Amino acid sequence: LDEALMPKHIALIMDGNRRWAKDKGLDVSEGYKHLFPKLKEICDISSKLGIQVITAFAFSTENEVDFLMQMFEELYDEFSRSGVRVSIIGCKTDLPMTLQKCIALTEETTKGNKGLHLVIALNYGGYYDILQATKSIVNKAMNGLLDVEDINKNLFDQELESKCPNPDLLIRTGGDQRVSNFLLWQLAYTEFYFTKTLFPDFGEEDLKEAIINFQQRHRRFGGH
Amino acid sequence: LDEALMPKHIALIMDGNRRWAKDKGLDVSEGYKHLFPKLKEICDISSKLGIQVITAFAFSTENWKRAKGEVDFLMQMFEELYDEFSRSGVRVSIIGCKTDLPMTLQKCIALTEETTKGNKGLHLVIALNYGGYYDILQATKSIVNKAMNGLLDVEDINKNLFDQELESKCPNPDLLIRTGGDQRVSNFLLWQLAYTEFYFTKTLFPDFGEEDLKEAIINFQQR
Ligand SMILES: CC(C)CCOP(=O)(O)OP(=O)(O)O
Ligand SMILES: CC(C)CCOP(=O)(O)OP(=O)(O)O
Ligand SMILES: CC(C)CCOP(=O)(O)OP(=O)(O)O
Ligand SMILES: [Mg+2]
Repeated sequence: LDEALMPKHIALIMDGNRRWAKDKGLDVSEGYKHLFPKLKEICDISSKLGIQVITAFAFSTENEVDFLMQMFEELYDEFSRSGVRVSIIGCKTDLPMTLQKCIALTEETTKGNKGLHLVIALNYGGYYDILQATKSIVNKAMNGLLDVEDINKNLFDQELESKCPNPDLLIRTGGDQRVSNFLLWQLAYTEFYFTKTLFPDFGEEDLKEAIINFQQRHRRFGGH
Repeated sequence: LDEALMPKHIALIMDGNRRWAKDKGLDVSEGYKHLFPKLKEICDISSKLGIQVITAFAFSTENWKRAKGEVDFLMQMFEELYDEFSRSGVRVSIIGCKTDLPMTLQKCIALTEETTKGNKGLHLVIALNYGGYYDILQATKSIVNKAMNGLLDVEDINKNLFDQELESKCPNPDLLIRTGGDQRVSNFLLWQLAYTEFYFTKTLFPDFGEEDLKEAIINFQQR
C-alpha cells in the first residue's frame, strides 16, 4: 500500500446483503441491518487512509422493502455525530415523507463537517441523474438562460447530482461484473474492481486489497 | 457450460494493439493493421453463433491526444473500411462525430454504409470519434432543439425518449468484452452499458479468438 497513490474518490456498490443472510439461514432483515454499520466502518478506515470522498450505492431506482425504507432512517444515529459530511442523492420525493425528513436532518446536521464526504445513493439511478440534468438544461434553455451552444461536458458535470471529482476506483462486492445503473456519466474513466466477497463480509483487509490492486494499474485516459 | 442461447448485442473495446506490436519489437502501425481484419473475423464467428449486433470501439473522442503520427496513420487506415467490409455480408454503421473526421474518411464511411445497408445478417456498429459524453450531449442538444421549436415538452423527457435520441440504440449490449487487461469502459457506451455484463481479458486484441469469445458468452449466461 503506497500512501502517495491513494484514490481520492472511491465508489462502492454495496451488493450481497440479502444473499449473505439467506445463505446463512438468517432472516433477510439481518443482512440489511449490516449495511450502515459496515459503511460507517469503511468510512472510518478510508478517512485514516486519506480518502476524501465515498459514493456508496445503497438502493437503486430499480430495487420487501417496507423494512428497508424504515431502516434507512437509522442513517442519523450512525452518522450525525461522526465527523463525516453526508449527502444523499436520488429521487427523494418518492420516499416516505418521514424518511425524507430523516435524510434532510442527516444532511443538515453534518454539512459543516470537514472530514470525509460520504455520498449515499438511495433510490438513485444513472438514467435518472442524466434525465434530471437534461430537464434542468431544457428548462433553462426554455427560459432563455442558455443556448444549445452552451451544452458541453462541463455544463453537464454541474447539473448532475454526483459531482466532480469523479470516482477513481469503483469497488463492487457480491461477484457480479456490472454497474447496475449507478453513476454512468461519472464512471467514464473509473477503474473497476470486482470481488466475490459479500458486503457484510467486506473488511479492512478487503478494502486494502482493492486499493493495492488499483495502485498497480496504468491509467491512460485515451493517450500514452 | 455453453447453452445455445445467445446475447443479441455484444460491445467490444478493441484494445491492446500497440502493446501487441511492441511485444514483438514492431512499429505500432503493425498492431493497428490487425484491427479491421480481426474485427471482421469476430463478426463471422459471432454470426455463426447467432449474435445479431456487435458495437466495436475503434477510435474515441480522447484518442486525438495521441502522437500526431499515430493519429494520422489511424485516420488513413480507417479508409480501408470499405475494402474490408463492402463484400463481407455484414451491415455496417458508424457512430460518433463524423463531421470532424477527414472528408475522404467521411465519404468512405457513407459509401460503406450505403453498400451494406441491404445485408440481412449481423449488424456491425463501428464507434469512430465516439464517446459516451459525446453521445449524451448530442442527444441533449437534439432534445433542447425540439423543445425550443415546440416539438416536445419537458414532461416528455424520459428514459424511453432518451433511448431513441442516442446514437447507440436498443437493444443495449448484453455483454461487453474488453481486450488488453484494463478494467474500465474508457468513455464508450456509458448510458447503454447500465446493465451490461462486463468481461475483461488480458488477451490483446490481435490475439483475440473464438475461444475467448465463447468464454465471455458463458459468463454472460452464468449471469
Ligand atoms: C444493492 C445495489 C443498489 C447494487 C446492485 O443493485 P441491483 O441488485 O438492483 O443491480 P442488479 O440487479 O443488476 O444486480
Ligand atoms: C479501443 C478504443 C478505440 C478506446 C478505448 O481504448 P483506450 O486505450 O483509449 O482506453 P484507455 O486509455 O483508458 O486505456
Ligand atoms: C483501436 C484503438 C486506436 C485503441 C485500442 O488500441 P490501443 O492503441 O489503445 O493499444 P494499447 O492499449 O496497447 O495502447
Ligand atoms: Mg489502449
